Amino acid sequence: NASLNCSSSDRYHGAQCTVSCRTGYVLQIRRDDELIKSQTGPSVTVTCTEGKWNKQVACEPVDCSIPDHHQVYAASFSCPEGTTFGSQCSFQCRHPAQLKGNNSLLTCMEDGLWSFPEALCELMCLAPPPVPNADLQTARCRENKHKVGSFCKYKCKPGYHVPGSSRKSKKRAFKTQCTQDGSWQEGACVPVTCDPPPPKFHGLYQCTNGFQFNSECRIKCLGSNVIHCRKDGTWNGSFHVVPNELNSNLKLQCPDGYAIGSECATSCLDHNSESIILPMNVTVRDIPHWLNPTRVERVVCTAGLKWYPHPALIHCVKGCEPFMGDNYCDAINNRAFCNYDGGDCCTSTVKTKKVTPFPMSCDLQGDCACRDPQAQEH
Amino acid sequence: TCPEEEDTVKVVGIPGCQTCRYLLVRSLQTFSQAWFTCRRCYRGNLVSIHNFNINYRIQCSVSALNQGQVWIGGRITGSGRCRRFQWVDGSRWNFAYWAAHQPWSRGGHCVALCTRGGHWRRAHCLRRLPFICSY
Amino acid sequence: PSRALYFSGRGEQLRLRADLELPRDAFTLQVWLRAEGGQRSPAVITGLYDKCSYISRDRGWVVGIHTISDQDNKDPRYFFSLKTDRARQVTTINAHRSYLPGQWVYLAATYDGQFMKLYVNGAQVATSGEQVGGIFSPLTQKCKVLMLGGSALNHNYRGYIEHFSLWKVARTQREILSDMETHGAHTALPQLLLQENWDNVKHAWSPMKDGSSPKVEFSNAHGFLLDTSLEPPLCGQTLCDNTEVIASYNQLSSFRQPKVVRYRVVNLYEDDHKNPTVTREQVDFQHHQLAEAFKQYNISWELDVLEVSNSSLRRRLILANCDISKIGDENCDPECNHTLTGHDGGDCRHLRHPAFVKKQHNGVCDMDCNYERFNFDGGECCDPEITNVTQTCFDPDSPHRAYLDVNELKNILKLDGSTHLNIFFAKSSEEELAGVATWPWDKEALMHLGGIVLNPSFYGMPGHTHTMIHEIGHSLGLYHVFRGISEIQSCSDPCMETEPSFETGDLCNDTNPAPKHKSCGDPGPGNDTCGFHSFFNTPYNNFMSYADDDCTDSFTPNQVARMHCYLDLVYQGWQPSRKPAPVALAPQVLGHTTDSVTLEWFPPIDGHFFERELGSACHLCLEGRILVQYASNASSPMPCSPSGHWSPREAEGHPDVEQPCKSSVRTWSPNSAVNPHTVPPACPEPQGCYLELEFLYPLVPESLTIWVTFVSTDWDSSGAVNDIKLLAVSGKNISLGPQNVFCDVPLTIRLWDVGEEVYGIQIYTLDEHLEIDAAMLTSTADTPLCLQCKPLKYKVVRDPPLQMDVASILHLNRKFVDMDLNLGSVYQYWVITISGTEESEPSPAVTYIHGSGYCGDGIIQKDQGEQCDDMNKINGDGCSLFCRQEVSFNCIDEPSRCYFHDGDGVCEEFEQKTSIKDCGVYTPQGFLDQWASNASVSHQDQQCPGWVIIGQPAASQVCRTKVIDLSEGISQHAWYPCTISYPYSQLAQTTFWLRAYFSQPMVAAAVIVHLVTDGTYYGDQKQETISVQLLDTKDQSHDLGLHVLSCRNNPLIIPVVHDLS
Repeated sequence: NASLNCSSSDRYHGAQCTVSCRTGYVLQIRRDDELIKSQTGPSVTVTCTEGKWNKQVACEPVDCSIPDHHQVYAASFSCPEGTTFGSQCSFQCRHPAQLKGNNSLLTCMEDGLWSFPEALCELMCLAPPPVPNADLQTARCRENKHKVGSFCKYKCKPGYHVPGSSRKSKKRAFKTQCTQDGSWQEGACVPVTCDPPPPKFHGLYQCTNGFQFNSECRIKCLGSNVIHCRKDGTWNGSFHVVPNELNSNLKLQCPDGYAIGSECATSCLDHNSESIILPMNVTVRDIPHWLNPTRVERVVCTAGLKWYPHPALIHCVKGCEPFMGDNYCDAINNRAFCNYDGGDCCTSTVKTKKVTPFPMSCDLQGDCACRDPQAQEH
Repeated sequence: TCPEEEDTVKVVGIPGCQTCRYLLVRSLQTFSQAWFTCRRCYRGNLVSIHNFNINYRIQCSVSALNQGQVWIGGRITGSGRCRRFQWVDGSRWNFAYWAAHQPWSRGGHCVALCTRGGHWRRAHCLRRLPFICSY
Repeated sequence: PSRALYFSGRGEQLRLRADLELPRDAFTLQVWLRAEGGQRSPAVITGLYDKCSYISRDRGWVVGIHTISDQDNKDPRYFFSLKTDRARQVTTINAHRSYLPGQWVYLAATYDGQFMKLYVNGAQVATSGEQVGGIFSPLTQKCKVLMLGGSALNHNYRGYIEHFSLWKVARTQREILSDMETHGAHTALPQLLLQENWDNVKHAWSPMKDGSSPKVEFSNAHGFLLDTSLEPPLCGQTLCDNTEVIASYNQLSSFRQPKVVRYRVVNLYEDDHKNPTVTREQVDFQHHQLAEAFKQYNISWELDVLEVSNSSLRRRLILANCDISKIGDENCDPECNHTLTGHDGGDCRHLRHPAFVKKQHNGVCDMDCNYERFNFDGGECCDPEITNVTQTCFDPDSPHRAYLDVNELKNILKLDGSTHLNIFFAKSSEEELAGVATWPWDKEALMHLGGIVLNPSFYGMPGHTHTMIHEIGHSLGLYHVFRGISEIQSCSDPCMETEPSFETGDLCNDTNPAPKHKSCGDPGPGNDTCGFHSFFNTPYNNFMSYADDDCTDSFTPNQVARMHCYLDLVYQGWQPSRKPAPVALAPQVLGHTTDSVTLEWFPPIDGHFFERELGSACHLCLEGRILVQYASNASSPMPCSPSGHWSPREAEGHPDVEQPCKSSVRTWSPNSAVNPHTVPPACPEPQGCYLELEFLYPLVPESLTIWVTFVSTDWDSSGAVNDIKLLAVSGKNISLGPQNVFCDVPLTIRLWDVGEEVYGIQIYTLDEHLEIDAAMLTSTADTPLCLQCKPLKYKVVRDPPLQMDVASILHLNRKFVDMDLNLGSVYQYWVITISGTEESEPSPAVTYIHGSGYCGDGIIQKDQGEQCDDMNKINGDGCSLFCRQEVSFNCIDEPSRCYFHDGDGVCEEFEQKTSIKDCGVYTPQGFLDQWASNASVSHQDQQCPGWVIIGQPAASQVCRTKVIDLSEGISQHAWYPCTISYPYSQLAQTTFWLRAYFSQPMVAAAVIVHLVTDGTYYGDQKQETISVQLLDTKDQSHDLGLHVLSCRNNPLIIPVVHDLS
């Protein structure tokens, strides 16, 4: 696959021949265990020495890349002839795509790039799946044809909201975007909590949905313990009528004794320990770094002469060190239990604008990493 | 409660203040603990830096340590809006060699010297770090 | 006329209408644009984007301004970036220099389907061949959009667009230069898709909905046919340091006329006026010795003596080279060693114990207790009731003390240094030199803080009569002779003169390189010099060297030319003779016809376009009647003390920083006013710390530039400058938005509809390390302060006699046309400057032959020394107006079109020796080069590989020097010791070795060692040496010696001298 010309007709010790390859071929000029880079110029002049050829000159077909998804989007490629020069490949559009165009073949070319596609796989967003307790607000979003990248507005019911919403600003409508793969942004009108019942009557309650919106909580036994969550988030009423199983460091001090409804202070004997309520599937040494367990302040007696924060249920775990907010990242406090050390482990939130682990040998992308989801890196 | 003999390193030979000799101790102690320790075991306070050659020789001495910080004698004594740094031995503060955005980023009330670069960083006084003293 | 759009950064942008069909295979974008200084970082002037879908985006081509270093934002250049639909990567090509923030630039990006090229001012500055094929298919032609001045992500642009032009074919460079020369309509050609005049911006362009349309103004882009700005060299500082300006002073003897210079000697007296600092005998003897020394160099000195009777100022000790902050520093300083100093507060005295014990204070002051470690006897010695203040107080924190700095002395005296060379006297304990002499290019050279500080103990002494000549040479712009060897940063400094030249070292061709020594002869071996072991023809007898005063007796004529040129340049107020400054450059031939020729010349060397009036603002006026002034009064609030309002003496005059992206002492900072002991407060959140810069003459402004020198590298927020509020004389504050800034180029703001006069600005900052170097206000075209002044006139005199009427008329403008030329005759022209009735020195003469060629004719004539010839007379291209080619440009055609060859893709035979990037390392025809393999190093780590030495060197890597930490990007190209840092290597001495093996053992004619770092620490002035030992096959070491490392010698060549026996 080349044109060769020798300036001397006679072949003798000292003659040279210039070989230049044709279009669509890449040179690989090599020697014995010597892999040199390809010459930019087409012409290479080879001279025989001692009756032998000093180098090997070859011209491979120019390797077009295996047809990527970034070449033609939403297509599957079948190339039986390969990816060499002169080869052809076919592409078939996806199931959520329409094949429009005269020819659906891509040709590998001289320069090493696949030719311009003559068929455009056009993706059309269909009707989105329904969401419970939500109504679609846009009339053109009910159709089966929609532009890709636009937003369709779904409004939740009053009392249903996106979780993480503030009390003062309760937003009851969201939007979902038609994505590139024909799907939509996921969104569920699920509220985390209507309102929390007081701890003095916790334990015997049975609700339809737990603490969720419009959940009727009843306590099995004047008035009764039956209340209904309202639109503003409040109830129409309220509930009415020695712990030897302690932890390794747990201490309880009662200012009013063991009377009904009295509140006693809880503490851990170790200075670097905090008392929390651990779930049954959450151990002591495998608490997740994204989880924020509920810290214990007081033990308050209930109507069944028991303790809402039971002392055995109370675990004194290794508490947060006081080294928070000192422009220093620590591996112990790098969790939501210790506010990710006050956000010092992320560049965008630290005050000195540079992440510095306190030990000089810590995993910067590992244990001493930035795990704050409010940071600009995440 | 005095430190060991193997961990103490004697540094002397600075072109400025060749009479004053420093001791770097790799005993990881806090500011108050190491301050009172080298007050009660030696006859001087923590190191007060007054020029650049002392800072450069101290950085050369502590650049081999695995810990990133060493202790110097700086301490912030004041409240309000305009506080004042001062050394532990009562000498005046005339030399300041800080890092980027260091004295106006809050943080700890004590002053430490970084082993990489030699610039000073505000650090918490309860951190167990190596300390430099002199007598 | 010609109209130009003004895009601002607020979001003003356009898009092309869909009727014009965008090019697919080849295109050419030509646009005259005038950028502003402060830009958004990837600013887009013109882009071809796709709005079809958000998959495989940034396809198309975009021209704009973007920084080379993305993580630092230091070097902003014009770029052209292309990514065709068939390609998998985007290729960006950039210009060769930072963009000029106030000048018209003719950008032209062409692409012919295989090569993408960028032309800046008609000279090709970048090319690439990665992108191939057409840009997009005809099927996808509907969704392609052409945005002007912006993008989808609001990458806006601040500046002027004059002549937009889009072509469906890729023009050659000659057609680019033709369209630059001919700015007319190209719509007659069918290939021209779109050329633009902004008479009707609503015809072919539609603005965005949110972003309003940019305003159309009048431009006058092609205002000048001669570029009147001549840049100094890299080692120079002013227009006088230029080679072509100093060549006229060196050649012509009419420039070195005798000049009378007025200087003032100030002696401090008490109130009784009995005790002089200097006696009248040594004053007269120094004046006689000075007039004896400078009579043969045509400089006349007029002595004035001023008697200052202040009893408090006389009792103090004036410290020349000492600092009041160095007194408390425990490092001993030689210059601060006197009785009134206290021997640096005892720090240079060995009786001072190293411990700090604060003794009890009781009664009278003690001499042993007055030291720093005794805390100045508890302040008893500085009390005025105990003893005298002027002999006992050593505490620099006290308001009244024994010693005083000269910079504090000049503030007390406040001597008008604009008319006399003030001489000051101060004591130096080291006594090896005098005080600090202010250079002519410093901002204080005409202020009250400038002059010469001398030592009165050696004043007019038979062995010390030549120090005032040395300091006067320093104050007239002469460096030391040993500047090119001893007063350099490292061995890689560009000003290290290997050979005598006008652009290196002391900027003198006569003075040979030499180190510093006290001998009156040639020195022998020296370790201070990098590569030069010996020197010959050392100027030991020169006044500027370090020889003794009896040895120094001669001035070179080049130093005389520099002194006369700096007296003409900046020192016009000192001389009582009001003769105007000459036109320092010869007149240039712009063009010739069959019956006429046209001449245009530079402005005079004074830089003033108006007559000299003492009591007005005539020195601020430019070529037009605009007024360009700097911040006369600065005021910033003291952060700790409430309503402190400290006045920065820096950040007032003309900008005077050397490294433009480095923290400096010549700049205002928000945290520089506070003491070291107090905690510097952070700036407030809604506004920030502000600088209030007041200008001397309030006027109607049109432009405002701020030289923001240093910005914070780790800067998460968007804009460093929070806002800029112009203070009007009526009391109204006119607020501008948050302005983006760059490190290198000055921030420039164009002000619209500011009818009221503005006397100052306030610059607000949320950054505490921001440094402002200067501010500059430029007024409108007609200023009432410049209407009173009368401009200079110019008279053209020919060596053949001209006509009486032609010679009689004095030209206001700098253009001359004559029709009185014969076709075969030779004419020498010159121009004399006439202010009133008095005339100046003649300009150098231009010899012109009416038949033969010249500099700007367009034909290369090698007889006149023309390496290139283009008709531009513009220094922005590759060919100068002196018709010599510029640095790293090559001009090919007979009408010289020039291209940037230093970073080009191709390698040519004339750049094999010079360039390591385009070609390989240069090996001669009788030699072969073999590179290392399987090398072993002394120190190995995980971060440093150690096997990166195998094979070809890192030719694309640049050589770094004075670098603190080598952890940026050099670990992937070259090996340095990872485990040992420079302070730890300084503490414990160790030796590193690099053992490199070779596959085929051959003879070693030379050893090529390619380095990317000199090894010089930024705090240590010592040079670094490498020792090379050849190892045999019999395992024997042959020493090749110690060699210094320089970035100039990147492939160090070590020649092996083998004995032939």
